[PDB]
Amino acid sequence: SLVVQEQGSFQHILRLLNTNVDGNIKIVYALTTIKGVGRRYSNLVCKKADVDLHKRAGELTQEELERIVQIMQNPTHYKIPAWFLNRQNDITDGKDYHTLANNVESKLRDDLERLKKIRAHRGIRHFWGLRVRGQHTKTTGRRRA
Amino acid sequence: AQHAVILDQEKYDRILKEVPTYRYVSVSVLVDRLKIGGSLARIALRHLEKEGIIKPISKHSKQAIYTRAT
Amino acid sequence: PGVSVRDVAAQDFINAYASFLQRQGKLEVPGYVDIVKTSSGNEMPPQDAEGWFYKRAASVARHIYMRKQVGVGKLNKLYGGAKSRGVRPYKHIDASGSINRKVLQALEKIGIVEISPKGGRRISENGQRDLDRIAAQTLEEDE
Amino acid sequence: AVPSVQTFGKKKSATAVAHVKAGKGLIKVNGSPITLVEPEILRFKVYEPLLLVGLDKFSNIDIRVRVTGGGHVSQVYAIRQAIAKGLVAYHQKYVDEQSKNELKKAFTSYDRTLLIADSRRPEPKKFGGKGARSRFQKSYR
Amino acid sequence: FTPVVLATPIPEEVQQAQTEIKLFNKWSFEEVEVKDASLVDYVQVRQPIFVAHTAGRYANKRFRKAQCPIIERLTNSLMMNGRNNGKKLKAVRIIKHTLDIINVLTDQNPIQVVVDAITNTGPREDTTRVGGGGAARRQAVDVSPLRRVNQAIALLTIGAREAAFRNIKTIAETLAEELINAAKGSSTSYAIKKKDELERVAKSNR
Amino acid sequence: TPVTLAKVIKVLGRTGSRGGVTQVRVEFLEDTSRTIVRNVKGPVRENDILVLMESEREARRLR
RNA sequence: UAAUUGCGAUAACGAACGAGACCUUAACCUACUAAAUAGUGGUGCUAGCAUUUGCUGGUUAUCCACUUCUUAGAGGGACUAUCGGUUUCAAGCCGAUGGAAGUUUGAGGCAAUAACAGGUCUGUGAUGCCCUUAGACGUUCUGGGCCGCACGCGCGCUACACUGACGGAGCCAGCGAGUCUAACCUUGGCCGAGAGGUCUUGGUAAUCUUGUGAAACUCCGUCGUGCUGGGGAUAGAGCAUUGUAAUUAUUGCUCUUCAACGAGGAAUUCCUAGUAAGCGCAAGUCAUCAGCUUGCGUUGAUUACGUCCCUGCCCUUUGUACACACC
Repeated sequence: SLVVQEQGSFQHILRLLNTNVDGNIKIVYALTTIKGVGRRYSNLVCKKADVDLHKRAGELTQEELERIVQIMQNPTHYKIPAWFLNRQNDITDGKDYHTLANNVESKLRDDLERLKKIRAHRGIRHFWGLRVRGQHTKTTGRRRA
Repeated sequence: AQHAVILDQEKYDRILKEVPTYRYVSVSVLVDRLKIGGSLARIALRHLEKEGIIKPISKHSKQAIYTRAT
Repeated sequence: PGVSVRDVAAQDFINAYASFLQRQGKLEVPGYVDIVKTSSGNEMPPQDAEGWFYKRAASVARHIYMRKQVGVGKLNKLYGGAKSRGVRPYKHIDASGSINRKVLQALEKIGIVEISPKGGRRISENGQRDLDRIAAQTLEEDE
Repeated sequence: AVPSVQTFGKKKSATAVAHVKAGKGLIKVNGSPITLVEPEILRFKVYEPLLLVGLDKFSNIDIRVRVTGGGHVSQVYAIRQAIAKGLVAYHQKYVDEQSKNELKKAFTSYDRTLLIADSRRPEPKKFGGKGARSRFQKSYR
Repeated sequence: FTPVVLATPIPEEVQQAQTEIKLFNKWSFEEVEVKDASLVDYVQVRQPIFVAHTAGRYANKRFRKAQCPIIERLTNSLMMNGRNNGKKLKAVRIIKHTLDIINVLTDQNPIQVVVDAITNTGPREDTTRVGGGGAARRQAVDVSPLRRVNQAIALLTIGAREAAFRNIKTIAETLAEELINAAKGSSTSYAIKKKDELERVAKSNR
Repeated sequence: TPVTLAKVIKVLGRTGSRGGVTQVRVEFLEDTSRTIVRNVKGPVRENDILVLMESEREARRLR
C-alpha cells in the first residue's frame, strides 16, 4: 500500500536472553526462534506489548524489547490467562510458570532426573533410552494439516 | 540467506527508476534481479500502481501482473 | 472453515462494516477475545487482530440473515476448523463456540436479532436497515 | 392466469429447477444476482445460454432458478442447463416453433450438455480396493 | 455493437464481448491461423470457448480427443502430480494468467503464440525400443500428428511445471516463458531441448 | 531444416513386439503415385499429414 | 464372437448344464397413479444486507391449486434402430444419423464338470478317533501378557512446499445410523480458550438429529525460498471426557520442543472413464479409541483403444523315456 524508508538505525541479528533474534523477518517469528517461546505465545506477547506486527525485528526501541522481555518472564501478573503457560501449575511451588530461554532445557533435565530418582516406570524407560509414552514401539512421528 | 528484504535507501530509488523500463512486472520479476523481498515487492507494487507508472491488467494475490504506462 | 460467501463481495461486504461496527461504539467484546485460536482444530489467531470480531459479527449477522432461523450448535459446526490429530487427515470438528455465543449475545443487544420460536434466533425488520447497508453502499456507489 | 413454465437440469447428483414467466427481464439464482453467482472463473458458463442465442430475447421474460445437490461446478452446469431448457420450453408453449428451432440449432451446435443432460453417473465402489476399478497392492514376498 | 437494457444489471464491460462475436473473455479466436503443415485437424481454434472447462468426454471413441479444444487440453495437462489432480479451476485460472503474461510480453494474440509453440515443440521424428530378447537398440520411425500434439503439450506442461517447482516464478510465469521461447527456435526452453534430444537420438539410427 | 510432407492413404497394420508402431502407406503431393512403407509411432487414420525428415527410406516389418 | 457365441461344414443325430437369457442397481419418462412424513405456485400476514418482489423462512396451519423437481407403484423405452460401407456377400464388423442411453448401455449378484490330500476341529450343542475329567488343559476371581522392539519384510493416508501453506471471508453433497423395558442420535438456551459440563426439547424416524449447510476449493490479505513463517512430531506440564479399574500415557484439548523434506537405490503394485488420482463423509466393529475396512458422494486428469516381447490363460496340431504329471 505505502512504502517506508528508514536509515542505518536498523540493527539485524540482535540478541536477547542468551539467543540471537533473527533480523529482516517479522518480529513474531523472529522471537519464535528462542527456546521456550513458540508461535502462538509470541503472537500473544506481541499483542500485549503493542509492536506493529507488520514491522521487522531489526527495528524498534530497546525499552520496548525489554517490555516484551518483562512480559515473557512475568506473564501471570500482566493479565495472561494462566491456562496458556507451558509448565502449568508446577510440581514444587504450586504456581504457574512459563519456562524460558536455555533454562527450559535445564528444567526439562531436572524433571527427567527427578523421575529417575523417584523410580517411576517412565523414568526407567527414560534411563534405558526407550520410547517413553507406552506407545506401539516402532516410531518416528509426523505430519498433517 | 539470499536476502534483499528491507529497502535500505538507494535500492528504492533504483526501483523507482528501473520499473517503468520493464514490459512485465510481478512479485517474481521484482525478486528476479535480487531486489526487494516478497512483502515489500507486494507493497511496492501496490504503491507503483497508486502512483501512475504501471497499468494493471491484474486479478488477485499470489499472481500479480501489471504493465508499462502508454 | 465457514460458509456462504461465494456470491457477493466476500471481503468488501464484511470489511467496511467491520470498522463501522467500531464506528457505532456498540459491539460488546468478551475481554478474553483477541488472545484466542478461534477453533479447536486450528493453529493461529486472526491476522487482523484489531478487528476480526467485527468481521465475525457481520458474518453472524449474515448467518441469521441467510435463512429461517439459526442456533449455537450450528454455528459451532460451521466456523469449526476440522481437527488435525496425527495422520488423521482433517475430520470436521466444531469451533470455539463460546465466541459465536458472545457474538450472538452482542447482536441481540444492538437490536438486530432476537430469540425465536422453534428455538434459534431470527432477524428483525428494524435490524440490518442501518448495519450492513453502509458497507454494501459501496456496491451501490460503484454500481 | 399469467403464462409460465418450469423445467430442470441435472449433473452427477446436482439438480437445478427453473421457473420462467412473462415479466420484465429479471434473471437470478438460489442466493445470487446472475452477475455474481460463483466461482468467477466458471461464471461465464451461466451466461452461455443467454449469449449464444442473444440477450435481446430475454426482454419480456422473468427467469428464476433454485438448486440442490452436488458441488459447485456441477451446480453451475445444472443451472445453465435449467436456463436453456426453461427457455426452449417457454418458446415451445408461448411462442412459434420456428423460433424454438432456431434456438435449439444455436445451442445444439455448441452443446456442452446445454439442453440435454450429462449421461455419465457414478459407478459403484467394490471390495478389495479403495475405488471402483482400483485395487489394493499385493506382496508375493 | 448495439447495447441492450435488462432488469437485472449486466455490466457493459462484460456485455460487449457477449453481444459481439464469441471469444475467450478478452482474447479472440478470430484470425490465429494454423502455422505448420499437419495439425490442420489435431489443433482446434474454431469452435471457440468462453472458458477452458468444457467437462465432456473426449478419450472415449479414439480421435474425438483431437476435436477437443486445445486450450482445454493444455489445462488438463497442467492439472497433474496427485497434489494437483482435479482442481480444474486452478488450471483454467493459470491458463488465463499465462495468456495475460503472453500478452504483456511481445504483444499479439497469446493463443496464437501457444499454437506456434505447439507446432514447433512436437518432435517430427521419434524412436522406440525393439524387442530382440537380450540386447537391442532404438529403431527409427515416424510420429503421428495427434501424437506430435500430445507430446508437445505434455512436454511444455512438464517442463513448465519442473521449472516452476521450488522457484518464485508461478506456473503462469514459467509456462508463459516456455511458450514465448517455444514460439521461435529459442532452444533454452525445456520443451525444445527435449525435442532436440529426441531428434538427435533418432538421427543416431541410420 | 530439410522437411517433406506425407499424406497417409492406407494403413497396413500394427507391427513390432509391443505393437505400439504401425505400418503405413504414405504418399505426398511432391510427385503423386510414389509411395513408401513407413512405420508410424502414434495413432493414425486416413488423411493424416506426417512430417518426414527423409524421403528415401523403407520401413520394413519389425521382428 | 466377451463366449462350443453363432455362420456354416460334416459318421453322426438330436439333447442337457456352463455362457447368454434371468435378478438387482445406475441413468430417460414435463404421460398414468398420488403425496402437508416431498416439494412448487397463488391468496391473508414479512421485504430487514447484495433486493425493486435473491431466494428464503416468517406461513403446522391461512385456505386453495398443482405434481416439473422429490418419492415410490404400474408400464413404456434400445432391438445395434435408420443410412452408408465391408464380407461365401452369411454370420457378423467399421463409420455416420437420430437418440437420455449404440464399449454384450455401465456396474455387480448368480455362476458348470472335475479337482486341491488349499484354510477352518479358535463360528457352530457340526462331529469320528485320541487326550483329560476334581493340587482337571472344565467353569470362575485377582494381576499380567498378546502394544514386550530407533524395526529384518508387508499392506496402509495427509500434501515434500509458490498450481504451496496459512489469517480469515472459505465449502455444495450423498450412502447411512439412531432410546424399552431404557438410556441411543442430539436440536435448542447458559457456562467454558478448549475438550466438555449443564438445564431442557424433538425423534421408534422421507417428519427430530438432518437442507448431517463434509472436505478438497472459490476471494482477498499474510510469507516467498530460507530443516524457515508453510503446516504443528518426538518429549515435558496441565485440564477434560469414557469406564469397576487407565499405571507400560484409551482418547480429546492447551502451551513449550517444530518436524508434509530435500522427489526416495536395485526392484515392484494398481490403472483406461465419470473411472485413475485428489478429497472428505457415513456405517461395520464400539462404553471409549481408526490410520482398518465396507459403501457414499465431491473435483476430476494424461495415455492407448494395440500387441504376444516379458508374466500367464484358452483352443488346435505335433513331440514326449513325464503321469506323486517339469518343482
